[PDB]
Amino acid sequence: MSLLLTIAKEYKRLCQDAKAAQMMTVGTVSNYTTFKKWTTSRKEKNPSLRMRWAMSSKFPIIANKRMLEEAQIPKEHNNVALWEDTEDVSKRDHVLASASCINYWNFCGPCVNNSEVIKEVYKSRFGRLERRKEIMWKELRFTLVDRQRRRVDTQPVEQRLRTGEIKDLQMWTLFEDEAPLASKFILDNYGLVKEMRSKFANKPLNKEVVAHMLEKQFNPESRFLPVFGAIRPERMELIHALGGETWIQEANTAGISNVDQRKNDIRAVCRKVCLAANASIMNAKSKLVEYIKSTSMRIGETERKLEELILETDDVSPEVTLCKSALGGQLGKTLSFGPMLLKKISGSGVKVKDTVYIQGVRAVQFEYWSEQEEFYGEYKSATALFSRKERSLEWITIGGGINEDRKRLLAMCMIFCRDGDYFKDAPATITMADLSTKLGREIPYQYVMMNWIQKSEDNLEALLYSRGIVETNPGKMGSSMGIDGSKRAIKSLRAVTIQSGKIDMPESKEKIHLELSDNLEAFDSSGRIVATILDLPSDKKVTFQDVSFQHPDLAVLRDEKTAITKGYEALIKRLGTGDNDIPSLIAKKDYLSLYNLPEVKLMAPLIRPNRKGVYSRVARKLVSTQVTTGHYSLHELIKVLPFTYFAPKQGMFEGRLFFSNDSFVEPGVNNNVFSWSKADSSKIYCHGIAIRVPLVVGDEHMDTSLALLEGFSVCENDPRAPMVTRQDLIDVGFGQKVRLFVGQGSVRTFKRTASQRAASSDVNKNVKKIKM
Amino acid sequence: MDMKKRIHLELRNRTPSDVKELVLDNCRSYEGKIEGLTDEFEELEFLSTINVGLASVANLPKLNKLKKLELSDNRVSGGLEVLAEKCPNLTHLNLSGNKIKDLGTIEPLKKLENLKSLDLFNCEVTNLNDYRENVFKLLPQLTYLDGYDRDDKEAPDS
Amino acid sequence: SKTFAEIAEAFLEPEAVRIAKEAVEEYGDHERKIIQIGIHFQVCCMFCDEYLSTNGSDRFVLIEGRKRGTAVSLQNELCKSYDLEPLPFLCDIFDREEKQFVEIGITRKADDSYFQSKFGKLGNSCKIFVFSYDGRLDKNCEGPMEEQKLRIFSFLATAADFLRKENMFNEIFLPDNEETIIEMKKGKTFLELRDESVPLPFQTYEQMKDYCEKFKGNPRELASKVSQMQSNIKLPIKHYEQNKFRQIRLPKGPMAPYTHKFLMEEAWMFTKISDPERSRAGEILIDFFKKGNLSAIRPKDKPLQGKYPIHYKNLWNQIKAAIADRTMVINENDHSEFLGGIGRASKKIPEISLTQDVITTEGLKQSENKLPEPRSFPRWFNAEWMWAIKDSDLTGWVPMAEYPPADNELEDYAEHLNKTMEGVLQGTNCAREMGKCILTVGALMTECRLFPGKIKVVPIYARSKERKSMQEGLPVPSEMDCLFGICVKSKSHLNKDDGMYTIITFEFSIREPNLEKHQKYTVFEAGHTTVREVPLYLYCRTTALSKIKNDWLSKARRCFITTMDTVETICLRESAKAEENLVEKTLNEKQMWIGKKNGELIAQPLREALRVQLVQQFYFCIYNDSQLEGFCNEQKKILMALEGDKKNKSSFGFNPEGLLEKIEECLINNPMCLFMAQRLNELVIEASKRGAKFFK
Amino acid sequence: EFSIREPNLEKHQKYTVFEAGHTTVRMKKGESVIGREVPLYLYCRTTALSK
Amino acid sequence: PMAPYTHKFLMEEAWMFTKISDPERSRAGEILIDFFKKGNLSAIRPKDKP
RNA sequence: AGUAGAAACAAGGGCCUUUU
Repeated sequence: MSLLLTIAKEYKRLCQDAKAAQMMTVGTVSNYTTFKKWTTSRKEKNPSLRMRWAMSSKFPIIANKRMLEEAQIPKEHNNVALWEDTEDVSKRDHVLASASCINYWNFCGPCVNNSEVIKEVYKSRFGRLERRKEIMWKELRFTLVDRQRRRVDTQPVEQRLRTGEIKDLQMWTLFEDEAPLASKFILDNYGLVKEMRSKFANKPLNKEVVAHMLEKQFNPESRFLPVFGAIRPERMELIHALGGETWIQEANTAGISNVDQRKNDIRAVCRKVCLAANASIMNAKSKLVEYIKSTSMRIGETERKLEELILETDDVSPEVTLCKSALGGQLGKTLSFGPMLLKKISGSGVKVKDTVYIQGVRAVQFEYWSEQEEFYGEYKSATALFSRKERSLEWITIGGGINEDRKRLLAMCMIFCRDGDYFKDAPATITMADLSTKLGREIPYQYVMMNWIQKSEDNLEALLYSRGIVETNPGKMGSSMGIDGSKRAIKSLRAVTIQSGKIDMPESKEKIHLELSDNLEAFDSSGRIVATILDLPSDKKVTFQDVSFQHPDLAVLRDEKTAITKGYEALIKRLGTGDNDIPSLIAKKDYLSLYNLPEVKLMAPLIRPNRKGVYSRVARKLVSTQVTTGHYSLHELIKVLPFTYFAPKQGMFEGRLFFSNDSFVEPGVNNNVFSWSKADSSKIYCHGIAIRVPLVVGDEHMDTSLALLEGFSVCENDPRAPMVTRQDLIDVGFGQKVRLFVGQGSVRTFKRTASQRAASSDVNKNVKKIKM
Repeated sequence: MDMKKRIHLELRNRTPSDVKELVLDNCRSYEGKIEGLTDEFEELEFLSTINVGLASVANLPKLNKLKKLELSDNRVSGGLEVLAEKCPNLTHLNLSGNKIKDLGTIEPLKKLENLKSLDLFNCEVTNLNDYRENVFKLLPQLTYLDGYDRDDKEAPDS
Repeated sequence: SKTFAEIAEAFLEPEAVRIAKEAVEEYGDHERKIIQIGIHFQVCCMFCDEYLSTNGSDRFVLIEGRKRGTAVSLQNELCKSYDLEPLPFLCDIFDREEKQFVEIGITRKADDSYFQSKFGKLGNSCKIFVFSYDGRLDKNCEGPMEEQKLRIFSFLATAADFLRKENMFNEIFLPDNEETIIEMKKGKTFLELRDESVPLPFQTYEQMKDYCEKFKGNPRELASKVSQMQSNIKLPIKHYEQNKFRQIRLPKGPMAPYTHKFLMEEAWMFTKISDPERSRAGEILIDFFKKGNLSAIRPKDKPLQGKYPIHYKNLWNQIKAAIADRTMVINENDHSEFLGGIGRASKKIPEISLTQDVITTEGLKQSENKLPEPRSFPRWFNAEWMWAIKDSDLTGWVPMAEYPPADNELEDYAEHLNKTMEGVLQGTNCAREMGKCILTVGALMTECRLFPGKIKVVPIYARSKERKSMQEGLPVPSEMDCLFGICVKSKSHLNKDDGMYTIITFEFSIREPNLEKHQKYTVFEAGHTTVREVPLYLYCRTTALSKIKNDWLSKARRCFITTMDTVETICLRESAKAEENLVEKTLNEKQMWIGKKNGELIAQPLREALRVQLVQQFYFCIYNDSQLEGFCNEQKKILMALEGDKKNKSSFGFNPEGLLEKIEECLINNPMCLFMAQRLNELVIEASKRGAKFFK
Repeated sequence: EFSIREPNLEKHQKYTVFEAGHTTVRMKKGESVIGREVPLYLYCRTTALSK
Repeated sequence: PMAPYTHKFLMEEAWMFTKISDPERSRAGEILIDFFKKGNLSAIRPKDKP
């Protein structure tokens, strides 16, 4: 308004100068950032002394002037000085104010209607508070603690994201007029944005603070700390008040934040799909990728794509690793040999060949690495630090707390190093059948011996006996391990050391881009294997909740419900741009041409034939009623259209529309067959399966011009077309052009025509036509 | 969205003096307060405001030709005195889905001598004893209540 | 991040990434070009779009991703089959419905230069399409299909936004054909220098580069030089057991006198009851003035010791007068001017205005710094240390905040222990000195901030609370304001940190002085005071301070933290070894050696030894200097050697004599260093009865 | 337990309450049945018992 | 303060879903599962803040 | 006078730079 005119006058005055003009004319807008640093640069060494000296004065702060005049803030109440007309050297528009002035405002001053929005701004810390309040403390005890050092997360966070996925989110919720082009993360996560937008809209707020708080709300604070007991963010956030080196304040904190359940579900799904793709013989790679992209799952309220969560988590499991490898997702340098965990500290080497005779004379190749290399190893409640040297386990130290876990870790380590005579001459018990190739897929002798151990405890005992045994020398009695896993004995194993106190887990902030084979075995720029499908449980049955396996092979429904779902899908795919589609017809109010679509003609056979006319009447009625005015709900037409194909008739409609399979849908209420919500207006739930509706038009429920972006696209710039805003963008015609401003210092030309095709397929298929 | 944009959109270049109907359902109004309404709307005879986070009806301007109103899905409570002065020619009213506790809040509606039908559903008042009868004895001019007259006579379509 | 490939993987398909990677490896070019190529390749892909011809067959055939030889083979095969002319150069894609190759280009500059160069190079042989990241197109034929264009421009827009966000939208990553050679603009002078900073045997950076890029390892010469250097060195190794540590040689001379600004043991104070209304320093100094004792004082012109007694006497009279005037202010006279160093700041003399005659007139030699002089061991330090361990007849000397609520056993334990320790410590004498310093320094800092360039009057006081007797008698003991003396500042124009503002100290005592200890003071005989009547003395001196010492003295509540840490650590360690609450027992039972008497060792529970550590920390806070810093930094070696001796660890060293020298170098005219050094000698002596590695 | 009636602070003190979406109510309309959607509440409470 | 509700269940403020009774499934474990099948319970998703 | 250190202060610019 008048303020706008003042801004224009100021811009004019500033351009009248020469230097300001040169700088606002030369270069791009990014220079602003640079200019933001050359100004207001001043620091202090010990702000503490300076603060005390400074606050001692009688008007130590600065403050706005007009805000005080408007706030009718006087210069005294009962004789205490509150501010004095004057000018700071830096701001030039601020006045020196007293500490007493702040107190004055809070006690009696300018009241505001409401302030509960704060609870949303700092939601993380109110969550901390609530989690604390729901704890039941317990006694306090004194003792020594085995605190192991390791990298963990201290901030419980749902839907952990990246940074590039945030810099955009902070705009569509706060600064939409200055928003950039729509990124994929937005189009995919629409309901999330809508939620974050519903709260911080039409409110008096400082927005920079909100953005900072949102960054914290989406940042898992990763720290390298000493830890004891279970590992959960709910605890690490207050570990300081649970136990130290000499004391422990017992307390139960198991039933809060429901975090690890999501991770175990994810890993179960990963295992399932990995096995599924393994069922194949030549395309398990593409099969797995398809299973991935053909799947989704629910998190709290929202539905997220699997491949998106997989690239955000950090669960180092032999399942997640494979998936993240297929999708080209980089990851850390962490190994996996069966259930155990491993990490290399130093050393090097290279592959080498050797052979062993299974029964009598049966040569079988097995490989082993060359020079000395250190490794840390982590099994359940047990740690170890060992060294391998030319097909032998040189030394090892342990700091666990259990005998069974100790023995299992030791055995798996011995295997990992091919130490012993068994790798020189396998036992009679094993045979060529147990060797490999369940159905053709070979197996290295390593995992063979692995399962041979997991089969019987006596195999493990014999394997341990393969390691040298001697008499426990004096003094080393404490640092010795028997066959049962006892901290001391009269005779103990060879080259072993024990101790109380776990080993400090190493650390490295490194990333690597690995690959995998057609047999589901990943490689890392070397012949080393980081993961496989033999190091995971064999199989198990589970009933996954709030998941969407939208793939034929990964489906249990029959042809009837599947046909209904596919008919709905096809009917939705006509929700794009261009004439002959439902949006253009709605705009033209041609409610009749919808009845003659081909998709309804393909879904008609599924309708109950003895009452198809009556239902048809009702459906057409609703459609006209919604179309003639303009007050329609897109989630009801897509539901009732399949019935408008036949001819109306007479009869009593009793509230429900039945198909030929004794499954109905009701016009207005959500059911198992067709459900949706105003929260997530971009999804349709049919028989549990989810369907993503494109964003071409926005009906009464949808919000803020974020529901038209999938209908627009970029085109060659045309200076003839007009320039408009982001709100009038809805009044354009399908197929028209218009110029527009995007983000900052950028103008482009858009056209309301979509392009459903992506680049994956086009790149993937075209690359397959070149390897011939 | 927002009642302002909704209104400006419904007004497809039409003056706010020749319309006979308006609808603003599935919108939002800051502080549950009307925004964009004036006395300019004179020929308006119908209104529909549903699920807009409304809480009070103080701001609504003077509308005489109005003869039907809908305020369901909101959380209005207490302000029914404003309806008499602003809209004295009203006949049909609906409040199902709002915060209504006692009858003292309903008493002002007696002055709407032009009132014929009222709709109270899902409110606390309905959970009382002798509520239909006591209401009828309070508002005698009224004939229909939630779609049913005395003796439970179902009302016609329209 | 961490590599261009991972970056490209952000908005590209990893397949095209690997493709462009293999390509750059083929041509062996800089791997920074992975991006452009991948983009071009992906464009080609999305340009095919799996379109088809009338015959239900593919319409377009990619030739860009294939090897060069294979690509040319296919090009010639197609030029022959369809009977087309062979092109001189290679292309990217070929179509069948038109039977003419097609070339794709890309650029960032909004100009035709790239399209003009390409059209000159190829004329009109085939179809060329160059797109722009900012929505432009230049070609030599009819436009492409509507879906290739709407799809190609969108991808390029996204990519350009990403790059601009990554600051890589420049010629470096997106060069044209020509600007493909980026290199540091090596000038002339830089090269002239580089060929001059080379080591001796080489004379040009080229020789050094050729010697380093081809350097091979010869372990034998390395080992030979190692042994040679190992023979001409003869590094001494000295096991402490054989070569013991002599005692430390303290300096010799007079004794180190009192240095702290305020008196602690010899201090006398007048007390009154505190009213909450009158609580500022300028008010209490008057309240104590009305009763007449502060005015009853009247020193004489004959001092027991000191200098300039007339100035001190006149200053005291002026102080009394100003107090009577209800204005804590003083006028600038000759006396104050002399005591405050008002005009004794040097006068400047520029050299431009200088001459030899001026120098010869008055010698202007370089200032001969007169470093401090040595001292001897003080015999009055143990007295103060023993006096600062006893109660003071009151408590609450040091203000402290409140205790918050508690919900779990942990906070209960913490509060209990903290209450015990605070109640034990608040009753000592060191505590009242800490509170005195706190409050006096706060007042002085406030004054220096508000009333510079003006001589003021500030009291030396403190606040406390009489101890709590049983419920019998008068309950709810009262508070008390105590006054030990008067203080005065002098124009603290603290233009800069580390500055100095002279002050003056008028204190009250009832104990005659000693020349060795109270050397700087100038005492006067004032009169008598009650308790019966006893004589009175007036200790007076001069000193200065700064911002830093003020801020730190005001922050003198860290000793509590250190002591609590030590004690809680000991108790928790003793409690964990047995897995039981052993805290009260450890405080009441565990004995801590605290001194010698009659040649025997003395011990008292920790509950009473806390006071020693507290006084130690307070003195560290008071006498802190560079000397004490160096000392406390160089004494750790001795303690580690001692510990090694206790555990039969055969320690050793290279040159302990130098360590002793370094230590004894920083022992000068600072009582704390001398005291602690003598005590360390006594420690090693007493331990020699139980340990080796020390000489007598 | 399920309910369609918001609580009062006094009578409902031992109860923890939530809001679980909406539901439907069904009533006669001439010769047919209809359904009118309403909110839905969830009443949570703990208590003991014996044989 | 006023005396609060004490009984275990709710009498007047209650609510109930309905369904037809099958004599072949006249047990709690079966009735509950059947009520759950139609998915009206799964729709019950209480928000975080009470 | 004094401070402290291995050099600096003991105002500097043209009138300016009070509550445990």
